[PDB]
Amino acid sequence: GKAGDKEWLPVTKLGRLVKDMKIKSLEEIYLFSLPIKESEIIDFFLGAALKDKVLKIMPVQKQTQAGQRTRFKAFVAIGDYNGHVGLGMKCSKEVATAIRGAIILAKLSIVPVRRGYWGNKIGKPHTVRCKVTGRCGSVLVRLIPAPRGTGIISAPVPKKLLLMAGIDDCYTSAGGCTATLGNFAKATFDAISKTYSYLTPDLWKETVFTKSPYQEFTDHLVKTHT
RNA sequence: UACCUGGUUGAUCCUGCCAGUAGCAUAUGCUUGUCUCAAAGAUUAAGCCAUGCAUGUCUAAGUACGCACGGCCGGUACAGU
Repeated sequence: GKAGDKEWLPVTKLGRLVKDMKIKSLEEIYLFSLPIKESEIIDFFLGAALKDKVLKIMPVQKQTQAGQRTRFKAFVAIGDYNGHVGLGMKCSKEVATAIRGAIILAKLSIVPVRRGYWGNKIGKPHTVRCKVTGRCGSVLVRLIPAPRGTGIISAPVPKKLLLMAGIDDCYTSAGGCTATLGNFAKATFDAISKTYSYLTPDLWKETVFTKSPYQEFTDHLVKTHT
């Protein structure tokens, strides 16, 4: 060879524990609900199963005395089929740059989904935990559980997101405008997010509590480290 | 298969209709090699009709002098068909 690599040097505390390798799953991060700020952290644990699916590339434009001025705004989905999905929108003066700007922003906003069973257990979840909703500006979706082998029955736009989530079988119902897909996709994304925030009788058992990764590994975060 | 997509603006988010989509049954266009199943003058004029046909029927057992046939030998109630 004659060419090295050097990629990523964290300037963030959370980034430093991952690069020095003390955190070894996303599940640690999420349990303390820490901010994520660097898009390499997510792409280190994953990035070996993340795909992108560019939904729309939509023009928008404002008005000035010299005429039109046009910016391109594109939406880009991201997700592995193991239950982590995310979504981002971004705009720029040119097309390709806006797409690549959206793939970064989408990595940042990745969240987990909680899957469950129709009513009888047989191992390996296949549907949504419970009947949930999510609204974004008078578009809404109502993800309703479904038995095995019925597939995802939805419009083409949410059929992307739910498929990327790894949710196998679902029924949906929409209300209001859905031709303004920027709302429609965010409303789907809203619905899948709420799954872990829905309290179920399962979760009534008490959580132990444990000290933060920041707390326990603080001796490695002070030597010269950020 | 518990589903949507295009269109009011310089641009955005709504309200709302229009158009797109699929099945079903009537008509119609164009095209048609083999097999099984088969709906068919209802929609309008319960308007009008040539011609042909669509309800007849006898057992040992209601009535046989058909001069019909037959008999064989006829008639005494009197054969058989």
